[PDB]
Amino acid sequence: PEDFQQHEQIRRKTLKEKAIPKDQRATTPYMTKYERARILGTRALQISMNAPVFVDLEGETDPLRIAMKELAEKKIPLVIRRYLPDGSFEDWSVEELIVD
Amino acid sequence: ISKPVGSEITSVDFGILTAKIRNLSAKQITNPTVLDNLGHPVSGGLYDLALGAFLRNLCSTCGLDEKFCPGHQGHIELPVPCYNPLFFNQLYIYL
Amino acid sequence: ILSRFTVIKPGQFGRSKDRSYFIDPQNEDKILCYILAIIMHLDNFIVEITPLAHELNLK
Amino acid sequence: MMKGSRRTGNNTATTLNTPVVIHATQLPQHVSTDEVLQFLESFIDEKENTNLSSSISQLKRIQRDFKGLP
Amino acid sequence: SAAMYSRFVKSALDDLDKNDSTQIGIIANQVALPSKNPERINDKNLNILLDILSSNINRIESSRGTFLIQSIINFEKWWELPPHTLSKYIYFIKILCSSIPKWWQDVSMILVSCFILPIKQTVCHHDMLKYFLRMIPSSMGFIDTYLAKFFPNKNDTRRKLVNYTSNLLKLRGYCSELGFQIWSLLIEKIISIDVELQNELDELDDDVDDDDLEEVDLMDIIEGMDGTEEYNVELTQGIKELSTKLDSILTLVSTHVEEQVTPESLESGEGVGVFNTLTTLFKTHVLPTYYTRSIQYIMFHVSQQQLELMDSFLVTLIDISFAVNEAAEKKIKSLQYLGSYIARAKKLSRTQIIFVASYLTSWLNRYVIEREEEVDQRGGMERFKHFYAAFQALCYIFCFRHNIFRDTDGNWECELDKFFQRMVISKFNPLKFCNENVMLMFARIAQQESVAYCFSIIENNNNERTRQQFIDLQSYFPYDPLFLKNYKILMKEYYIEWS
Amino acid sequence: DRLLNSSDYTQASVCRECGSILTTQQSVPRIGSISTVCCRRCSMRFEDAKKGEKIFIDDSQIWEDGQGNKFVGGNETTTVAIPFVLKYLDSELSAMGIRLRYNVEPK
Amino acid sequence: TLKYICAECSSKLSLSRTDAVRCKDCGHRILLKARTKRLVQFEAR
Amino acid sequence: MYKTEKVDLALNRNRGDPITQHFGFGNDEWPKEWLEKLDEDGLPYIGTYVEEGDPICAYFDDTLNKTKIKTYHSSEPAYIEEVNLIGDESNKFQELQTVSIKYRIRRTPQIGDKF
Amino acid sequence: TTCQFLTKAVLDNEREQLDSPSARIVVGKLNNVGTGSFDVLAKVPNA
Amino acid sequence: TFIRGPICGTDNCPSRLWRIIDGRRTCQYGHVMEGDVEFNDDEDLGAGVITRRLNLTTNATGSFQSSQLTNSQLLQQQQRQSHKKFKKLIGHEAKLL
Amino acid sequence: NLSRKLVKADSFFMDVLVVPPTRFRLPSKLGEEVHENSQNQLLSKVLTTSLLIRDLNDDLSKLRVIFSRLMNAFVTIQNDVNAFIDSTKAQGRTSGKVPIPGVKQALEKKEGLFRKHMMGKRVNYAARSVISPDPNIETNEIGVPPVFAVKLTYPEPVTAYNIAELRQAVINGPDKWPGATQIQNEDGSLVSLIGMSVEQRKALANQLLTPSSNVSTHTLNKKVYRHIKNRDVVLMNRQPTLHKASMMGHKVRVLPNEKTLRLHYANTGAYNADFDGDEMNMHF
Amino acid sequence: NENRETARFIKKHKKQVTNPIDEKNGTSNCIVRVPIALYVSLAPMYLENPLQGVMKQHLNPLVMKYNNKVGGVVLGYEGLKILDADPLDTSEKLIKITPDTPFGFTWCHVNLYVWQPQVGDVLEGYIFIQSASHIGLLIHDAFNASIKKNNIPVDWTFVHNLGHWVDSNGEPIDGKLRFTVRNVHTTGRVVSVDGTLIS
Ligand SMILES: [Zn+2]
Ligand SMILES: [Zn+2]
Ligand SMILES: [Zn+2]
Ligand SMILES: [Zn+2]
Repeated sequence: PEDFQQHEQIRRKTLKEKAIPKDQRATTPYMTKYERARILGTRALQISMNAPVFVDLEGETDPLRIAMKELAEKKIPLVIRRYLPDGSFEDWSVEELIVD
Repeated sequence: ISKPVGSEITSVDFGILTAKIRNLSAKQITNPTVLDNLGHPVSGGLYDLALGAFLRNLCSTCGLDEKFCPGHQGHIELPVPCYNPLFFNQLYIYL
Repeated sequence: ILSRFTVIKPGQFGRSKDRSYFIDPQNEDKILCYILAIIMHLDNFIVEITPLAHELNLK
Repeated sequence: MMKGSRRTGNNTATTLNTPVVIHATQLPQHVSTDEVLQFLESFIDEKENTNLSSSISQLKRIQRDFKGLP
Repeated sequence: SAAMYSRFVKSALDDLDKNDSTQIGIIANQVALPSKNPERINDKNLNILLDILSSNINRIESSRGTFLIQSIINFEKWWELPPHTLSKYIYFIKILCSSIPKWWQDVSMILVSCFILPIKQTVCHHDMLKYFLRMIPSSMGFIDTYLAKFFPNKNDTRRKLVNYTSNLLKLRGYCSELGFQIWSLLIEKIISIDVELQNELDELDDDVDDDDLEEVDLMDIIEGMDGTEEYNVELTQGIKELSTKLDSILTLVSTHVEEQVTPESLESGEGVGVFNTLTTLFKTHVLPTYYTRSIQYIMFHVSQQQLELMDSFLVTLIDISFAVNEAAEKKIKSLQYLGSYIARAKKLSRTQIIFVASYLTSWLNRYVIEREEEVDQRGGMERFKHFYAAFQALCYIFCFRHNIFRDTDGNWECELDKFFQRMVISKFNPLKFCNENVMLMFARIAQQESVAYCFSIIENNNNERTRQQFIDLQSYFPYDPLFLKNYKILMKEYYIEWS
Repeated sequence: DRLLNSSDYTQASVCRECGSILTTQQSVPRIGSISTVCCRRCSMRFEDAKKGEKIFIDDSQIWEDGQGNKFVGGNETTTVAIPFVLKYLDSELSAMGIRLRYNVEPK
Repeated sequence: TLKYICAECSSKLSLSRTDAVRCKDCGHRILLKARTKRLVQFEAR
Repeated sequence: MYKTEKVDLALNRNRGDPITQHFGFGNDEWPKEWLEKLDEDGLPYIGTYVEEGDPICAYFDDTLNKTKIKTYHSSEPAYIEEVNLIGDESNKFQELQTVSIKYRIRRTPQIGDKF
Repeated sequence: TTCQFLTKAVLDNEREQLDSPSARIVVGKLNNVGTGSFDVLAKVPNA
Repeated sequence: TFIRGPICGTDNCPSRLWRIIDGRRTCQYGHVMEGDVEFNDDEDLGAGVITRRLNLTTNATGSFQSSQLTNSQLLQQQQRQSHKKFKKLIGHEAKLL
Repeated sequence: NLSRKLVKADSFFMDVLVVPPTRFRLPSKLGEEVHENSQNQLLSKVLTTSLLIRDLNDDLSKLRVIFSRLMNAFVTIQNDVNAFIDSTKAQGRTSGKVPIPGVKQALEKKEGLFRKHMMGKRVNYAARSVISPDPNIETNEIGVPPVFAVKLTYPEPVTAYNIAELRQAVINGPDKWPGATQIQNEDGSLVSLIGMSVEQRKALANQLLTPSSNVSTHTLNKKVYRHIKNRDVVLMNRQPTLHKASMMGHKVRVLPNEKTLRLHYANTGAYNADFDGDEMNMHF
Repeated sequence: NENRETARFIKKHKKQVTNPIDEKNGTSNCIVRVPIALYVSLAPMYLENPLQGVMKQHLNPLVMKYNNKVGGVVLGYEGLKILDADPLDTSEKLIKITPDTPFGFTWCHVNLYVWQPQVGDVLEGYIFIQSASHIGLLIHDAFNASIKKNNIPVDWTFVHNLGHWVDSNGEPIDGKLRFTVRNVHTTGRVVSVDGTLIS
């Protein structure tokens, strides 16, 4: 009980030291063609499990063509966590990235 | 995709099993012949039914059939401690 | 007699409630091994074969 | 056999039904009858604004227990 | 003998002092015989056995003394004992499962599995089982899982299905805390039998002069069966093999729900709770099915018993088919459901038929404000599916209810001779897009009431004219003439016919 | 997809304490219980109950096998997603005397 | 009347059970099965 | 494309092992509709169209008292061309246990054939 | 020379960090090159 | 087409099963048996050495079901001496004959 | 070393062996003859020589020449456990055509384990056939034959937008091409549609959105394994895969009247393929 | 050697907080509040309402059932709080979606009120039956208990009529009975408290 409380406290401190804040982040402001191919993959994989959809789907039965419609309207509620190779990371919402 | 996994493996440690593999397996194997007449697996043999279900018989360890038993490990008691041939060059240096 | 000379079928069913055996041909000598052992002893090791073979109704 | 499939349904503990790990984060600190009765008055009221009805029916006996009398 | 074995089973009970467990399995193997062998324990030797096990319980709770406790619970046909033993065997289970609240894991597995037996056989099963749902309170949970684990198949015999649901409805009336998980288990496992009958439906069944078969008429020998039983498939599922199942199961539900609704329970009792656990079960289970006759008759029967219920069902049904929060195509089947409930339910007053026709015109009176000016914009003729299914839901009323709206003064109710004139001649032509036979019959009966002057506009369709799933929701009427002849007898007082 | 999900995707049982796949076992239950998942080399046999007044067992740590024994402990197992050949690799490495300790993150 | 054909002397041969598979004019062991009047259908394509 | 198959039964005995499984059908049991593909001796009518799963011979064994068949264990539809009854040379009194059966898989020039 | 390197790793008591793509296909972990070089996190609205 | 097997789950019926996708033995009514396999083993006499030849039939993919005695061998050892007729055992009925 | 263990010399020797589970030591079979496994012949011979040294362990309890067979037993109790793990680390008897492989020979080759069944697995949902040309399909397309189009399936979870198309797939069933082969219930139980008739499919397509009674699986929804369609995609593969453009991703375009995979000429320089009888692998 | 060997085994089995006898009533207090942490799986249908999803999937099937980790019967929960994966409180938290599946796993804190009976404690409950072998009871109208014969005092006799009871003074005992707790049994899906009457 004390050995877990002093263990969660380490873990939330380690992950606090690795979070780069939003003003210090210095990676590319574009969506890097793998982020695009996984956002559309993960969003289409959530839509097919009856997640709430934020677009007027006009009879589209492919889940992947629905998620390509939400990426065009910046309605996807996902966050890219870009890892730097020490383990530290930067959070980028899909709304603020730039689509090629 | 409707059966998610929670816990996940992130690092693998190599080691050496000690003398107390005997603790994880009280199903020693003595009889070298694997079957007898009437097609049955003989007890204390290499196809013993405490190593996993076999020949339409339930497992003596899991209590489960052939489709759902993971299978289990037994051990052969060496009477004299032979050396492991992987680590033989790395004891002949220390010798 | 049937426990020493013959064969009861394996498992746990046909041995305690209701017995089930089969007269195998490999124990048709062994039953007659001790039938003829008593008759030999009744005449003090002088066996009269042909009147016994009409009595035992065999060849 | 069939019972090897019934115990897959008798267990029925997936990672959707059950949490992966549970850890107590502090020590269990005891409460008073004035705090149990204050909680059960609020826990039953929250769920009654499915499942859980077979459970709440066992809590109302305990709510009847700490103050009332059969 | 009977005084001699009393010192035998006490001597077998003495396996705790020196811990040998000698005569445990010998007694336990004689009590584990079937009813087809007269060599089992009899009514005299069992009371020798049972009363020693009821006078002490400490000298049985061993891991080796556990074995005979199985065969006393697995003592089959125990509901057929004489009352010197039956009223004493029940007393043993009531002390085993209360001294040790661990065998109700395994005793309630038996009592629920023995719900194949009828009501006249399970009078003593439930009266034990009602006792432990109050004495063992933490058994509301895992007995719910037993009632789904032991419900029979879709295609077992009828004796297992009609008498499980008969014993299951018995368990509802004495355990209202379960309640919802009773009806969810029924209605979902009636759809399995139900939906396999409309696609089969071609010809009327033979009305055989024998309606019921027979009255009450009353070893393992296992081999190594692993080979073939090939080319003996007989996979030819019958007509009456599922029509008579849907008769006897679903008549029995309507019988049990008619008993449990009454105006004296709708005032301060639990008869409201029977209704709401079917209404939420209606809008979640049956309403998203496709092509389902013969299960919306359950809500049809129940929402016809009292007038307050139809004041809490029709207002529920309008809130489905007109809310924006609902789905794109749940707002058409429910309009298709609304038109066929008003036009076939008998026990309603005028003030409820009017208030449907009040809103079903007032929604169409609001329709002139916005959704009639989008005809000129470039789009398909099927953006307004919500409109055509609403107009079908009102023209199917007049084809059946055309004499309720006749008043004594000689008018109509909010211009019934005038409002349909404007809606038909308008800029949508609903004489074409809706189902034909529901619309061909509206004009003919309005021709006999001198309202429709639009029989060339019907002929102006051969040159005036996602379409298949718009036909298919309109050729579906939830309250068609039923095919089940045993269950129609219940509904003949409740169901308006064609005429 | 190609080298895991469409070839040999199996969900195995891994003890979080010793980190092993092969030495887990679904327990033969006592008749009034449910067959749970238990590890074998973390498990101590129930006769080892050697002796704050006493150190008695919480009655849900004890499980049995089909031979008939009893074992205290051996819980704290979880389910991970491995290829099945990893389960066969670990049996080929035990036969050389080599164990693979898996470190599984939710602890 | 079911028949076979000897592979050597081409003599038609009904072969009952509990008979050795031999010709009965010569003694030839290999013995080939004839075809009888039986319907099979084809498309002429 | 002609293609043969050796339906043998004597592969699973010893020198003194008696004849376990015969040819032809049995009695006191009736798996029907094998008589469309097969003749009274448990061998196919030659000239018969077959597909996968179709019976190719019927052998009645005596350690089951059951008329078992074995199926056409290939997925292209053939025609039975020849059925040869192989006799026995080691003695003069055993029943038939080897049948070599020849198929005729017709092969028109489909798309994808090298010329 | 699989068991030659295995000898050098077992004597080392070497923790494999499971980061190379030849070690992630063995344990069945997602590869860290390309679309496995980041994480997708979903943003839930309610507290 | 089917083969005899155990009873299917889901409270199906006493059923007999049938492999359909070569590894999923369904029941008669189409319920795939959960956790079924149909194993095999690969060969591309010769091509290696022969340990022994223990004779099993192995139609249950691993486990074997046939090739055992004292089940129908019970009625096989006592039938052959009573199957053939004309035994020349005929002691007094032959005078009648 | 955070666990502060001890390096002990017993770790170099072998006190016990461990027997692998029976599933990993099943008997072999070829044709109609079952044989004993490789891992029992090397592993019984340790256990007979363990027995034979206990047979001779009684020959000092009642008590030269017997120590010339005792010391002979220690060399061959070593040479059997040596031949259990390796097989090149033994001596053997004769030319036994490269004798019985140990547990190192199962790992170290091109074949074996670590390169044949970890880097090189065989896959489900894959088809190969001879390729044929087509200039009428697109450049980013493949022509799937109708033979492959009624076999390869995709698990499509049924939701409120694909219910109109997945009902039509179950009605067509696993023979007519825009169809489906089996459905998956919310408890994971599969229901195969192959033996069923046109009535057991229509009366099971109508139950794709019916919620189950169970509350543990109230999240999930059914999965209809529809056939491959023109909106599906496919990895295609020419077999010597010397660079990453030899394994590209095509869009399916299902054709009638064929048995050959069918390709466009823009792709045939990428895969280094020509239409002389080459086969390509189609992964789905 | 063994002084710091079994300490990692004995302290695995010693329960943490002992139940006190309180308010000069003699009865112990077994309802306790423990804060815990979970690792649960939010599903995509509850991706808009995350707190309803963690309650309905993982917390509601946990009430009135014995949990091994808290060591008791979980009554209810209070103060569910999802830990954000963004160490920036706020409404727009975010969880981490697994790569293979569309689900998300996350940490949560919650306070569980559990019922914690232990040995040597005092529990008073109604007697619901009593027979010629035991005294059967409830506890708090929900929890089954029993007192068997070998822990019934010798000065108490079972008068027979079902049957009433005779104490050491010739009195029928009522439903409400005070007794001292023996081994609490767990292994079923029913929590059983075996008890004693002797001191
Ligand atoms: Zn097992
Ligand atoms: Zn472990
Ligand atoms: Zn001839
Ligand atoms: Zn089934």
